[PDB]
Amino acid sequence: KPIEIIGAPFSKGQPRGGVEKGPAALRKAGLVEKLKETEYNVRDHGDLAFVDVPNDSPFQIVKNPRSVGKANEQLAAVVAETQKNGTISVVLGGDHSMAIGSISGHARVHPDLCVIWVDAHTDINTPLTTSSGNLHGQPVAFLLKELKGKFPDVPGFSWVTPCISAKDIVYIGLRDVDPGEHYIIKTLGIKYFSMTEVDKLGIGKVMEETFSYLLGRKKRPIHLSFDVDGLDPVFTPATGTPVVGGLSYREGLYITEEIYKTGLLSGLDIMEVNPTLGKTPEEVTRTVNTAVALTLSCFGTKREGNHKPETDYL
Amino acid sequence: KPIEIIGAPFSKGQPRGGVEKGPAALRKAGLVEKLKETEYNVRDHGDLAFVDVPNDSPFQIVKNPRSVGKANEQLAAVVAETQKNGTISVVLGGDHSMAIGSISGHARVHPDLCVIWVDAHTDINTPLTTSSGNLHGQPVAFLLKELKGKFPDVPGFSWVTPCISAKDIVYIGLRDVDPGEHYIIKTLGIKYFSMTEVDKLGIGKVMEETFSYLLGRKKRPIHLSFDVDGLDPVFTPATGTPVVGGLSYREGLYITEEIYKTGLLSGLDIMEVNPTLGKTPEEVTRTVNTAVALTLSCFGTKREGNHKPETDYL
Amino acid sequence: KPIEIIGAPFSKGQPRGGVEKGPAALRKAGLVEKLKETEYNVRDHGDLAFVDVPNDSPFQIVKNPRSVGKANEQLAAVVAETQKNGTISVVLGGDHSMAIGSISGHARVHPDLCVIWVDAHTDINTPLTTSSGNLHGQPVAFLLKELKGKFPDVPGFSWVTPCISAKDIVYIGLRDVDPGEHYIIKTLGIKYFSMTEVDKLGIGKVMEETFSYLLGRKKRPIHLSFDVDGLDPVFTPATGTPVVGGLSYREGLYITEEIYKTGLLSGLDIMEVNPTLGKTPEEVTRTVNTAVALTLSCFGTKREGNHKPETDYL
Ligand SMILES: N=C(NO)NCC[C@H](N)C(=O)O
Ligand SMILES: N=C(NO)NCC[C@H](N)C(=O)O
Ligand SMILES: N=C(NO)NCC[C@H](N)C(=O)O
Ligand SMILES: [Mn+2]
Ligand SMILES: [Mn+2]
Ligand SMILES: [Mn+2]
Ligand SMILES: [Mn+2]
Ligand SMILES: [Mn+2]
Ligand SMILES: [Mn+2]
Repeated sequence: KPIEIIGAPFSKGQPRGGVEKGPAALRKAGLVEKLKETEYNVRDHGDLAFVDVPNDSPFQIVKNPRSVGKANEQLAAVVAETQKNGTISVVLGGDHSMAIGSISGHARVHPDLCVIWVDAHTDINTPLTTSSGNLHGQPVAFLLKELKGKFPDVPGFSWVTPCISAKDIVYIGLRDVDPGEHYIIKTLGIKYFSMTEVDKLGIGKVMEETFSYLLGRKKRPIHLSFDVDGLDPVFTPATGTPVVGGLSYREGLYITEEIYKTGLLSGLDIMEVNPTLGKTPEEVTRTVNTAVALTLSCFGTKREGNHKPETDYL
Repeated sequence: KPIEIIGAPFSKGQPRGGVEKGPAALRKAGLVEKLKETEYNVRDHGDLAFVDVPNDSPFQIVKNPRSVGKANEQLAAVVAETQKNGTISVVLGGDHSMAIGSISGHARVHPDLCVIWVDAHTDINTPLTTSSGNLHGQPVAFLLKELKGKFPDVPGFSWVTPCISAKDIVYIGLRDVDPGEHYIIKTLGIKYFSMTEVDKLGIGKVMEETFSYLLGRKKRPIHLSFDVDGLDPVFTPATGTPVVGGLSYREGLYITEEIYKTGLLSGLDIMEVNPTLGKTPEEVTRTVNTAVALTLSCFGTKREGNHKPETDYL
Repeated sequence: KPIEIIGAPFSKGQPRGGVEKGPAALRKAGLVEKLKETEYNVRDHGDLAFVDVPNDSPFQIVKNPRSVGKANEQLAAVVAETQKNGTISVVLGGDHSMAIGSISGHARVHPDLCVIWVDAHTDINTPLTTSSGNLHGQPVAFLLKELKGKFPDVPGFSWVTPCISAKDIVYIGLRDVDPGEHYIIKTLGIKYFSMTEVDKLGIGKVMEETFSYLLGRKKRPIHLSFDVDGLDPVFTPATGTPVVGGLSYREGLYITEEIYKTGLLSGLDIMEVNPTLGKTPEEVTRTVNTAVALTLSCFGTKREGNHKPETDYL
C-alpha cells in the first residue's frame, strides 16, 4: 500500500501564529524518513501554497472565511486525487479547520468513509454558535449533512458538499465543549467518548466500541482526524488550546495502534502542532515527537516491536 | 437549589502555616463567580472568624485541642443553619480537622447522611494513636460512633456527638495509613478504596460500588469531604502532605462528576489547600485551580459540556 | 521467612558509568532498615566484589564478555547458596545483565521457577542480533533453552546452563524492542504485555492473567526481575535508557503488590538504578525512592496500610 504526505501550512483558522510552521517541524523531525522504514510506500507531495484572499471580510463574526475557503477547496482536490490512485492521505496541519478540505476530498473517492475525531474540542460550532470567528472550531459544521443549510452560506465555502452524517463520526477526547456545540451533538445524537467516558470505560473498550459502532455492519474506510491538543497538555504542550486532563501519550498510541490493526486506514490528520508555542524548546520537541510517533503508529509501529517478515534474525 | 459557601480559614489542625489562607485563594480564583454561572443559586457567607483560645494546653500529645474545639463547634452550627434552610454547604479549608465541624452540623439536619472521604490519609487516629497532636489527622475519630468513648474526652470537643457509623462512610484515595489507623479501619470493618483498589477496579467501578454500597437500599444525602492531598502531588502540589501515586486530576473529576449525577449532594469539603506551600507560583496555581474545578464539578460542569436548557443555540 | 540482600555493583553490561553505584544509593536510602520494619527476617550479605578480567577482548561486537561472565558466575553461586537455606534473594544492580547470574543461581535450588520481567526492554538479543555489545541487553538469551546454542559460545559464560523455557517467562512493560528481539519473542511464542496491552487490559487484568498463565496448573516459585527503566521516565528518570510512555509509579506498585499477595516470591531484582544519571538531585532521589518502595512492596507494605497482628491498637 502507498502513503502520500501533504503539508497544509495554514493558520487562518485561529488567532495564534505558528501552526503553519507545523508540517515544517514534523518533517524536520524525520516524519518522512521514519515512515519509509515501515512496510508502507511513502511519497512526499511537498507543502501546498495557499494564495491569500485580499481584503478577507469577516462574514459576521466568522473570520477570514475566504482564505479558509480556498485553502480547504484546494486541499480537498489534492486529497481526492491521491485517494483516487488508491494511496492513504496523511495531511499535516496547520490548524484543524483544514479538516473541511482533507475530509471532503477524501469523501469523494470513498463517500462511505467513517471519521474518528480524537480532539479535546468538537469544533462542531456553526457560524451561528461560535464566540470567535475561528473556523478551526467549526469544521464538522461544514461537513455534517444534518447541519446543511442550518446556517448562512459562507463566503468561500460554497464549494463544499456535506459528506457525512452524525452516525458515521465518533469523537474521542472531548473535554472543553461550548454550550452550542453540546446542544448540537446531543440533538443530532452523535456518538462520542468524552474524557469522562474514557475515564470510565478505558481506552481499551472505547476503541472496541467505536469500532463495532462504525464497522459493525459494513466495514468502511477510516478517516482519522487527530488533534494534537487531544492528548493532555503535559504530552503535547505546543498547541493553540491546551486543555487539562486529556488523553495520555499511551492512550494516544493505543488509539492510533488499534486503528492500524483494523487495516482500514485511508486518511489521517496530524493537526494543530504549533512549533512556536512551546514554553521551552523541549516542549515544542515533546509535542512534535509524540505527534510523529502517533503517525508512524497509524502506519505499523507497535510498542511490542516490529520484525521484517521472511528474514531469519537468528 | 441553593449553595452557600463558607470559609473556615483554620490551621491549628497541623503544624504548617498557610492552610488558613486557603479559602482566600480559592475565592481569589473566582470560585464564587464560576459557581454562579452554573444552574445553582449561590450565596457567600463570608469567612468565619476563629477566636483563639488563650493558653491552649496540649491534651497529652494532641495539640491545640481547645482552639480546634471551638472553631469546629462554631462551624457545625453555621452548617446546620444553612442545612436547615435546605441549601448545600460548601466548606473551604483550612486544614481537614474542620471536618469535625462541617460534618456534625450537617448531620443535625440530616442524620441519615453518608460520607465519601476522598483523601490520601484516613485521619481516623484517636488521641490514643496519633504520633502527632495534629488533629487534622483524627476527625473521623470524633465523628465515629464505634469509636465513641474509646479515648479520653478532649478539651473543647465535649460538644460533639458521634454522628455516623463505620457503615455510612467510604474512603477513596488512601495511600499513607498509620498502623493504628489501619487496625481501626479493619477492625471496624470500614469500606474503602485505597489506591491499590482504584488501581485494580478503575475509578469507574469504584464509584459504581461506593454508590450502591451507600445508596443500595435507602437513598440518603451525601457529604463529600475532599482532601486536596488526595489527588497525586503533580496535580495538587500545594498541600500539607504530598503523598505520591495518588488519584489523578481526571479520576478526581470523575468522582466529583458521578457524585453530581446522583443529585444527592448536600455538603462539600474543599480542604487542605495551602497557598503558601508551592515550590513555584504555578504549583500553588495548579492546586487552587484543580481545586476550584473539582468544586464546580460537584455542582454541574461536565467535561462533555453544558448548554442552558430551553434556549435554541441554532 | 528470611530475606538476604545482595549488591551486584556492576556496570560492564552497558556503556554508562554509574549503575554500579546502584545498590550503594538504594541502601543509603534505608532499603535495609525499612525492610526490617516488615514481617520479614532480613540479612545483608554486603556487596560482592567483581574481579576485573584483564584484557577483556570484545567477542565480536559483544563487549567485556569475560568480566560479565565471572561477575554473573560468582553471583549465581551466592544466590543458589541462600536459595538453599530457604531465604528470598533480593539482588541490587548494577545493570540488568546481572540477571544471568541472579536467575541461574536461583534456578539451581528451584528449577521449576517462573520469571516475571518488568522492563521497558526485552533484553532477549543474542550475540547474533545486538547492535551493541551491551550484554545488559541479552540476559534472556543466555537463560533461554529454546535459544541454547543458537549463538556462538561466549567467553566467560561457558558456565551457564539454559534454565528456563519461553513458557515460564512473562514480560510486562515492553515498549522499545529491537527487530531481532521482536522476531525471537514472536517465534518462540513468549507471553508478554507490552505497554499497548497494559494500556488495553489494565494492570489489573495483566497480573490476573500473567498469574493463571504461570500458576494455573502447578504453583511454582516466582523470580521478579524488575528493571527500573520499566516505569515511565517521569517516575524513575535516573536510568540507562529512559523510554517514554511506560508503566506508572502506581501500576508499578500494583505489580509488586499482587506478586506479594501470591506468597510465591523467591527472588527479586532491583536493577538499572544509575545514581549518576539524574538531571537534578531530586530526579536521582525520585528514582531511588520509587525503587526502594517497589521492593518493600514485594515484601508486604500495602498502600492500604499495615497493622502488626495480635496487638490491639485500641
Ligand atoms: N483549538 C480548538 N479546536 O481545535 N478550539 C475550539 C474552541 C471553540 N469551539 C472555537 O470555535 O473557538
Ligand atoms: N495531611 C494529613 N491528613 O489530611 N495527614 C494525616 C497524617 C497522620 N495520620 C496524622 O494524624 O498526623
Ligand atoms: N537498558 C536496556 N535494557 O535494560 N537496553 C536494551 C537495548 C538493546 N536491546 C541492547 O541490547 O542494547
Ligand atoms: Mn480541533
Ligand atoms: Mn482542539
Ligand atoms: Mn485529611
Ligand atoms: Mn490527607
Ligand atoms: Mn533490562
Ligand atoms: Mn530496560
